[PDB]
Formats: sequence, structure tokens, C-alpha cells
Amino acid sequence: PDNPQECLLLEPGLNEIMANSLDYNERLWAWESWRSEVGKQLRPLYEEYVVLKNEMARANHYEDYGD
Amino acid sequence: GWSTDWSPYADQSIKVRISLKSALGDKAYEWNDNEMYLFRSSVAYAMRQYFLKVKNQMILFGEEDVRVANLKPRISFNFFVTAPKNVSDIIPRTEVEKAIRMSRSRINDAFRLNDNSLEFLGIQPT
Amino acid sequence: TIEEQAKTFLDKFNHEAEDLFYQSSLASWNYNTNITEENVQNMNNAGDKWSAFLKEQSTLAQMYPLQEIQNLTVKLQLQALQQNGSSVLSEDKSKRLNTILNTMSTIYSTGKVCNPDNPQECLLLEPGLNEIMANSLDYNERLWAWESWRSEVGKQLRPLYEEYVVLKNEMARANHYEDYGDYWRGDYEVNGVDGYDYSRGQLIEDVEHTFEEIKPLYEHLHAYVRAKLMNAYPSYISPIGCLPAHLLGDMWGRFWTNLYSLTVPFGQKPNIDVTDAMVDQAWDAQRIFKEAEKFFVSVGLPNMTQGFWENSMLTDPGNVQKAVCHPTAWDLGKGDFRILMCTKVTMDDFLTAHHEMGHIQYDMAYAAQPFLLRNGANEGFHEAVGEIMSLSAATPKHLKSIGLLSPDFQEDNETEINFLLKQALTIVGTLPFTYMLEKWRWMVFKGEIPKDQWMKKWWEMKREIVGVVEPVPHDETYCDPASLFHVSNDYSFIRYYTRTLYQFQFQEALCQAAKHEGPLHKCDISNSTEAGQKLFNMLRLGKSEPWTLALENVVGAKNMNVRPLLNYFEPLFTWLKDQNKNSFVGWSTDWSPYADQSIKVRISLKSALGDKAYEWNDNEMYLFRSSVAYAMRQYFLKVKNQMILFGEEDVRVANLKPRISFNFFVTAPKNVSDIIPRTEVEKAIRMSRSRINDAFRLNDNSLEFLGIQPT
Amino acid sequence: INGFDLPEGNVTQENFVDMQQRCNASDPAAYAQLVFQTCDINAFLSEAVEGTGLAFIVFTEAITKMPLSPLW
Ligand SMILES: *[C@@H]1O[C@H](CO)[C@@H](O[C@@H]2O[C@H](CO)[C@@H](O)[C@H](O)[C@H]2NC(C)=O)[C@H](O)[C@H]1NC(C)=O
Ligand SMILES: *[C@@H]1O[C@H](CO)[C@@H](O[C@@H]2O[C@H](CO)[C@@H](O)[C@H](O)[C@H]2NC(C)=O)[C@H](O)[C@H]1NC(C)=O
Ligand SMILES: *[C@@H]1O[C@H](CO)[C@@H](O[C@@H]2O[C@H](CO)[C@@H](O)[C@H](O)[C@H]2NC(C)=O)[C@H](O)[C@H]1NC(C)=O
Ligand SMILES: *[C@@H]1O[C@H](CO)[C@@H](O[C@@H]2O[C@H](CO)[C@@H](O)[C@H](O)[C@H]2NC(C)=O)[C@H](O)[C@H]1NC(C)=O
Ligand SMILES: *[C@@H]1O[C@H](CO)[C@@H](O[C@@H]2O[C@H](CO)[C@@H](O)[C@H](O)[C@H]2NC(C)=O)[C@H](O)[C@H]1NC(C)=O
Ligand SMILES: *[C@@H]1O[C@H](CO)[C@@H](O[C@@H]2O[C@H](CO)[C@@H](O)[C@H](O)[C@H]2NC(C)=O)[C@H](O)[C@H]1NC(C)=O
Ligand SMILES: *[C@@H]1O[C@H](CO)[C@@H](O[C@@H]2O[C@H](CO)[C@@H](O)[C@H](O)[C@H]2NC(C)=O)[C@H](O)[C@H]1NC(C)=O
Ligand SMILES: CCNC(=O)CCc1cccc(Br)c1
Repeated sequence: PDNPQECLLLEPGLNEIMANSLDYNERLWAWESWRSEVGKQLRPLYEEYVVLKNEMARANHYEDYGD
Repeated sequence: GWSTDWSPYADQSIKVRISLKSALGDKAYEWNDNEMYLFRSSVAYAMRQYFLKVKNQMILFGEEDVRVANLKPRISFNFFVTAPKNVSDIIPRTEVEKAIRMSRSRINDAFRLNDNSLEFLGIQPT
Repeated sequence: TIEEQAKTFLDKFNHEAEDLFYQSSLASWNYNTNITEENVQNMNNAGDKWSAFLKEQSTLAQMYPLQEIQNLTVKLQLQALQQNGSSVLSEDKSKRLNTILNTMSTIYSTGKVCNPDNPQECLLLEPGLNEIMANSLDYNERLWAWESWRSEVGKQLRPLYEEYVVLKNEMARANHYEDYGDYWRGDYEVNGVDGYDYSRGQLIEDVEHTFEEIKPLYEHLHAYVRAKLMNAYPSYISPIGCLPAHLLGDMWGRFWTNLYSLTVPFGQKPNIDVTDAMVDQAWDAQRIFKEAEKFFVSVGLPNMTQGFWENSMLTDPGNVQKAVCHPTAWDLGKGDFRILMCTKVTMDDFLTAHHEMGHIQYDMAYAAQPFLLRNGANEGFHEAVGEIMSLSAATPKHLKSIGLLSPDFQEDNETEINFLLKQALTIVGTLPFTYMLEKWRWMVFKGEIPKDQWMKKWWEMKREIVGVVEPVPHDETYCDPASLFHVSNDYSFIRYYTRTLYQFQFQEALCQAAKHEGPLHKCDISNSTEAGQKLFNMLRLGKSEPWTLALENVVGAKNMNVRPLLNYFEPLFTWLKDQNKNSFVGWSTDWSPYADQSIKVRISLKSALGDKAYEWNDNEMYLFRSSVAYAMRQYFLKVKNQMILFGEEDVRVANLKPRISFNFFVTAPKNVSDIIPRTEVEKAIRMSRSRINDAFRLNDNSLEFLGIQPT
Repeated sequence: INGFDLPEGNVTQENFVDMQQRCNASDPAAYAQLVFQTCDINAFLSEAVEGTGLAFIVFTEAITKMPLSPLW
């Protein structure tokens, strides 16, 4: 939030914070920011994914994708 | 064991009850997400005013800083305010209560409600 | 001694400086041709040592004043060392200012614009945003890149620039200067030289006067380009209005060169490209450099020093080691002249050879001057010299005689109009931009423009001087000027303006000596020894004498004159006026690309609220945009059954007045190009008009949505 | 106040005519298009009504701008 030029991905930057950083604020930032930036981008996709996946499994003679 | 009710944000959360039909009866608009969007915007407006007046601090509070929880068909919900770009920085309930008090009339006006219908639990008229 | 001890200090400094400087210059040259971490440290150490030496000498200079100094040479050198600069500011102030500078530069250099469709795709300016503003012709794409650039880096630079201006002004005032702008205008200012004395404010007067002289030619250029822009971008340019800033062929619209593609006077007529004949004659970077050398010798200017040929990067290293390819006329000093560039067998490279070697000619000419007097008369002198060299080489006659152009070649007047227009796009195009930017900065530094009116006056000046209109309204949160490199990296711009004038004055003067009988636009000063003499007179002079006197050395004048520039474009001018006979020539400072869907909204408080009427502030305005967003969301989710997440940011408010009147146009949540039509917006307004009134305790009479009629 | 976006209540009876010419000087092209009525109180008195109008046009109107209009 301070410097927009420094943007961490999950694999190394966010993971090292969540694994090492002992700062409530820093940890809260990483956690929340990950869900707020990437988690929203997956919401609509995941919804469609569920629908198509169920269809396929139902057509493969299954109650749902879980079954 | 654990209690599934404690939250890290419950402490500064203000409960809000909304009584449209109590103050409107007929022509009582349905509270939708748009009404909620308007509410978060109204709270942000108040926080800004309070800060710029009492603290002389031009803090750019947005509807996104207004974190709403436990939304119920009673139109009751719990909200807390955070810093404009700092999830960690939670605006203390005291300041938020003062901000509400200051602009309560304005908020009531925006929802055609009144202190009675717009129950800001913990804030009261005098 | 006093004058004698002052000279003694300067002499000692000059001797030591030359060697210490040599190290720094050589060290950098080595790295520039090597690009090795080892060489990084080498040049770094050399630079620190060299810089430290200069600092120490600056302190020594202070001891000896300039009043008792009578000899100009010693006086000038002393002034050039005595300059304290940011040292005058306190350590804390200097450090902060440095931090501001570093932050601004870092933001500009490393700022990224993510694509709205896919956030994972983010473009930096140099690689991506530049290839859009220069190549992409999509109105929406161009708008996106333009708006996003100012909506990200520019916003971040806003607070930095503000502090930067304060610290710079402090330093200038502490260095005995009116403002940081006055600090910059010191370059041309000349004192104690009778009949050559110049003033910082005089520079301003001269630039403004000369700008008025080029005004008409620019007007015709704008009118012609406007017509072409209208064809390239239908329903995006009004024939009587300004030009959308995102359609000027680059990010800031500094040059109109890219517009040449759509503004070509005669599409059928191409431009002379010897890049093929060169390859056919097995031309080489070395060949073109020798040709540049021969060009200078033809006008009497001396041949490149044999040593230069021995130590000059005149092509791509293309080996285990890499080198900077940027054309650079290196002057390591102590009689050391070099050129670093990855040049190829290209007509451009051929002309670049003449340009770079022209700088070397100037360097060699003033090489005999004192260490502190070895430089161009003013900031716009050295670059101008380089420009005329490339111009003379570019002349078809030069190419034809050198064999690059066929002797049988016939230069059609249409092809000549093509050439001239392309040049006007690069020259006449940048004159208003450069003038308006320096005017704005000068006013900002001297406090003419209050911080609350920075963006306001920026776009007013853009609409008036340059005839360019913002595709979207930008409040003081935006810092569009800072979004440019020179502003963000603390550089002067008036240099470019003055250089352009000087260049044409020089070329014309040399043409007069060359006895050229053709148009100045196609004047070839090659094979003109006498012209070389005039150029050389100022060349050898260096900084020993005033720039006004150096102008007399070649052009034979004191102040810059734009008449030669106008003369050069006179053929094009006649053609432009002919093409603009039917079209409107000018622009409306009132036309906006967003005015059509803009709804004017007057808020009346004393009429309705009267006593206990709330004051309309930014928070009141925040509430209003939020209220409009609410209405748009409701309208879409109900009438069109579309839950669109409209936000106050989509509410583009403009023309705010103390009457609480403003114009607003709703746009798409994440698409600046998608602006919601006034009709649909009016429907949303009417649907929630009651609720909006409630939010401000106002009514239809007090809350006037002009055009939205209450019933 | 509209044609010149003046702050509401900046212009009053105390400062109309001086702000007419002032604003005229500021922007005459954007002042000429403004249309002003000859608001003179004296004329409003010499404005006699013909016929039965004193009861059905003058009194009946004035009554509507007096609280207890129905009683009046
Ligand atoms: C995989 O594909 C085959 C091919 O159609 C499916 O077999 C059919 O299944 C349906 C439903 O039992 C029958 O009505 C068809 O007559 C079958 N056709 C053939 C050619 O076998 C099979 O069911 C598919 N697998 C699943 C699990 O759905
Ligand atoms: C972001 O929010 C956190 C949580 O409020 C801040 O951390 C505290 O900030 C206050 C005021 O700066 C200090 O008095 C506390 O000592 C801080 N320590 C804690 C909670 O970690 C943090 O400073 C804020 N950072 C930014 C960027 O605004
Ligand atoms: C200013 O100083 C320069 C520097 O010495 C003087 O130039 C010299 O003039 C004398 C007399 O002709 C020569 O013998 C020296 O060789 C010159 N030296 C250099 C390095 O230029 C110049 O004459 C002085 N002029 C004034 C105004 O005092
Ligand atoms: C740069 O620094 C020098 C060094 O102090 C300044 O020269 C002094 O100026 C003051 C004011 O006239 C005198 O009282 C001192 O005696 C001077 N000292 C010396 C040794 O030069 C000079 O004015 C400063 N210039 C700028 C650009 O601020
Ligand atoms: C400048 O003058 C030189 C001197 O003649 C020109 O060089 C010649 O060019 C012609 C055309 O190719 C040749 O036929 C001659 O043999 C060349 N002579 C020499 C001695 O170089 C040069 O072309 C002239 N440049 C211009 C622009 O006119
Ligand atoms: C280049 O010169 C020719 C010669 O005049 C121009 O051709 C003329 O164009 C005008 C405009 O269409 C006609 O009215 C004339 O009758 C033409 N004359 C001849 C003899 O061709 C041509 O337009 C010019 N091209 C440029 C640079 O504009
Ligand atoms: C964003 O909005 C703009 C304008 O609504 C869209 O651009 C238009 O696209 C249509 C279809 O190709 C064209 O016919 C119009 O001429 C375009 N308008 C302009 C001003 O050029 C654009 O496609 C939308 N893009 C996104 C990101 O949704
Ligand atoms: C109905 C016809 N009468 C009039 O128009 C005027 C009468 C009238 C008006 C005011 C006071 C008195 Br006393 C009488």
C-alpha cells in the first residue's frame, strides 16, 4: 500500500511473510490482500467451473462433481 | 474449546437496526445492496467530516473502508471503519460514534429514517 | 592581489580538474563500452573523487569575490565554481529533496499500468504505453493508456512535486534567486558585458514574443492536423474545437511525428530513403562516419582526430561484452574526443553520424578554452549545432553528390511538402508544448499558480496556447506535468525552444555564407568554408564570451529570432493556408470530448436551507458522486435489470463554481472509454431525484439538474 | 448569479447595479445576453386594476400570501 511499485506474488513474497513475518499488521496485510486481489478474480470463474464440472459428471452418470 | 462468536473486529463493530416500514409503512423501499452501498458511502462521508472538523485531518474514507458483517432480514448489521488504505488500522468505535453523532441527521435524511428507525445501537439522541 | 589569487586558485583547479575529470570521463567511457560490474565501481569511485574535488574548489572560489574581478575569463570561471546550489539548503532539507527526486524518478521509471480486462497484464511506459500512444490508433486503447498513466504515476508524483517545488524555491532564494524558475532563467542572463547583457526575465519576454510570431503557422498546422485527426478518429474531433490529448501521436503529445502517418500531405509521394542505396554501395557505420568527417572538411571544419578513430564505439559490440548504443559524442578531455553508438548502414545512422560528429566539432573548437569555459555559449547552442549538421547531410543534394541519391533523382514539390510537413510535426508541433510547459513551471515556482489551481491552469493553458483538450477532466489530485520525464526528473525545457530558434538562425546564416539560392528548407550548407568559419567563430568561442555575442559570431544577432524558422517552413505554410482555405483555422477553448454527455447541476442552499445551510465542501461533493453512483446502480438493476457496480469515481464532475454549479458525466465502473449517455443518466436521476434531494436536504428547485425537468 | 455562477447571496439589493457593470466588464459578451426586468416598486402601486378586480384579483391574491389565507 505504501509503495505501489513493490508488488509481491504468492510463491516467494507472500509465502515468506506468512511463514516468517511475526507482525500482526504485515501478516493481516498479506492474508487480506491475497484474498482481495486474487480471490475476487477467481469468484466468477469458480462459479462457472462448478456448473460445467457438475454437467460433465452428471452426463458421466454421477450425482455431482463431488460424487 | 472455542466460541464461534468472538471476532478480531467485533470490539469496534457498531450494530445498526433499520426500520423502513416503521418510518415509511407504504412506499417503504426494499433495502438492497444499492441501499447498503449508499449506507457505506454515508458512513464514509461522516468519518471524513468528523476527521476534517474535529481533527482537521483530510482522511479520504471510502465505502470500502466501511466493513459490514452479520447482515440480517431485520436490516440489522455490524459495521466497523478502517483507515483509507490500511486494513490493520481500524478506526476506534469512540471516534466512529462521534462521527455518527455529528452527521446522524444527514444519514437519517439519506434513508428517510430517524434516530428511532435508524437505530445506531450505542448512539442515542439527547 | 585578490583577482590575482583568484586566478591562481582557478589555474591550480583547471590543471588538477583536467586530469581528475579525465579519469571520471575515461572511466565512464570504459564502462559504457564494457557494461561490467567492475567498471561500475571504477566510474563510481572516479565520479565521487572528481565531484569531491569540485566541491572543495567551490569553497575556495567563495573566498575570492567577483566585484573586484575585472578580467571576464577569471570572473566567469570563479562564478562557475562559487555556485553553492543545494549546499545552501540544510543537510536535512537537501537529503529530503534528494529523496523526493529519487522517489519521483523511481515512480516514473518503474510505474506500471495493468490492463482493466486482465490485471495480471501490466504495461510500463517505455515498452508498452509508448508502443500504444505511438502505434495503437484505437480511440479507446489510446484513451485508456493516456488516462491510466496520469491516474497512477501522475497521482503518486503529485505530493512529491509539491514538496520538490518548495525545497527547490528555498535553495534558489537561498542562492539569491527570485524562484526556482528564476534559478533556471539564470543560464541566458548576461551581466557586465556591454551590448550583450541579458536578463532572466528578458528570456521570458523573448520566448513569449517569438511564440506570437510562430502562432499563425502553428494555427494552420493545427487546422490541417485537426482535419486529418477527424478522418482518423470520426466523431472524436470537432472541426472548431481543440485536439484530444490522447490522439497527438505520443503519451504527452510533445511531437506530432506519429500523426505524419495519417497527416501525410501526399501519400503517393514517399520520402528519400538511401538506407538501401547505402547497403547496395556496401556502406558501413565507419563509412557514414568518414562521410560525416568529409562533410565537415568540405565546410573547412577539421577532420576527426586520428585518436578519436582509434577509440570510438562506431557500431554494435555484439560480442561476449555489450555497450550502450545511444549516440554520444564523448569528450574525455585533455585532447580526448570519442563517439559511442551501435550505428548501422541506415540513412538515419548516416545523418546521426553528421549530428554526433558536429557536437565533436564544437567540443574540439572550444577545447582550447579554460576547463570551465569549454562548453556551448548557452544550453541551446550545442544541440542546435548538431541539428544543422544532420540537416545539411539530409539535403537530397548532399545524398545525390555522395552517391546515396541518384543524380537523375527529381524532387517533386509534393515530396518537398511531404518533407516539410513531417519536419513541422517534429518542430512547430513541439514549440507550443515546450512554451506552455515552461510557462506553467515558471509560474508555479514563482507562486503565480496556487497549488489549488495547478491542474486547473495546466489544462486552461493547454486548451489556449497548444489548442489541446483533455479527453477526461483532471482535478489537482492529478499531476499531468509531473507525468512528463523532464518535470519528474527536474530538468529545464526552455533549452528545446531556444535551441530550435538558434538552429534555424545558424542554418540560415550559414546558407547566406553558402550563397544558397534555393529554399532554406532544402538549403545545403555543405562545401561552405565561409559558413564553417561563422559556425567556428562561435564554436571556438565556447563559454568564454556571452551567448548573445556567440549568436553574432554566426547568425550575427544578439537575441533569438524565429523569422528563419518561419522562412524554412514558408513553402509548407503557403500549402497549409491553401489546405485550410475551406476549413476553420483556430480552436474553441470551450470544446470538450465529454461536454456532450455532461449534465450541469446547480445546488442552491441559502434559497432552500437559508439559515443553518451546510457549506458545500469536497465531502459534500463526495456524497454527491456517491448519490449519483447509487442512482445509476438502481436505474441499471431495475430498468435494464443490470446490477452494474457504479462508483463515485465513475462520476466525472467538472467546471466546479462558487454558485455550486458543476457538469458531471457517468462512465463505466472500469472503462473510461464507456461514458453512460445523458439520456440514460437523466432516467437514473429522475428515478432517484427525491432520494438525492433527501441526501442534501434540498429539492428540485434548489437542486437544479439542468435539463432534468421536475414534474 | 446564474449567467456568471456567482456565489448564491453574493449579489443583493445593496449591490445589484455595481455587480451588473462589474460582471459586464468581467465578461460583456457573457453579460449582454442576460435579460433584466425594470423592477420599480413605485410602478407596482400605480398598477391600477379595472372592473371588480380589486376584490377578485388584488385582495384574493394578497390573501393567499398572508397566513390564515382561508380566514382572510
Ligand atoms: C460413455 O459414452 C457411452 C457412449 O454413448 C455411454 O453409453 C451410453 O449410455 C447411455 C445411458 O446409459 C445409453 O442410453 C446409450 O445407449 C449408451 N451408448 C453406448 C454406445 O454405449 C456411456 O453411458 C458414457 N458413460 C457414462 C458413465 O455416462
Ligand atoms: C496500519 O494500522 C496498524 C494498526 O492500527 C498500525 O499499527 C499501529 O499504528 C499506531 C499509529 O501509527 C501505533 O501507535 C501503534 O503502535 C502501531 N502498532 C501496531 C498496531 O502494529 C500501523 O502503524 C498502520 N500503518 C500505516 C501504514 O498506516
Ligand atoms: C585575462 O586573463 C588571461 C589569462 O592569462 C589573459 O590572457 C593572456 O594574456 C597575456 C598577454 O597577451 C598572454 O601573454 C598570456 O599567454 C595569456 N594567457 C592565457 C592563458 O590566455 C588575458 O590577457 C587577461 N585579460 C585581462 C582583461 O586582464
Ligand atoms: C555561496 O557561498 C558563498 C560563501 O559564503 C557566499 O559568499 C558570501 O556571501 C555573503 C553575503 O554577501 C558574505 O557576507 C560572505 O562573506 C561571503 N563569503 C564568501 C567567502 O564568499 C555566496 O554569497 C553564496 N552564493 C549563493 C549562490 O548563495
Ligand atoms: C562537395 O564538393 C565535393 C568536391 O567536388 C564533391 O565531391 C564530388 O562529388 C561528385 C559527385 O559524386 C564527384 O563526381 C566528384 O568527383 C567529387 N569530388 C571530390 C574531389 O570529392 C561533393 O559531392 C560536394 N557535395 C555537394 C553537396 O555538392
Ligand atoms: C506541385 O506543383 C504542381 C504544379 O502547379 C501542382 O499542380 C497543380 O495543382 C493545383 C491544385 O490542384 C491545380 O489547380 C493546378 O492546375 C496544378 N498545376 C499543374 C501544372 O500541375 C501541385 O498541386 C503541387 N503540389 C503541391 C506541393 O501542392
Ligand atoms: C469501453 O467503452 C468504449 C465506448 O463505449 C468501447 O468502445 C466502443 O466500441 C464500439 C464497438 O467496437 C465502437 O463501435 C465504438 O466506436 C467504441 N467507442 C469509442 C469511443 O471508440 C470499448 O470497446 C469498451 N471497452 C471495454 C474495456 O469494455
Ligand atoms: C365584489 C366587488 N367589490 C370589489 O371589487 C371591491 C371591494 C372592496 C375591496 C376591499 C375593501 C372593501 Br371595504 C371593498
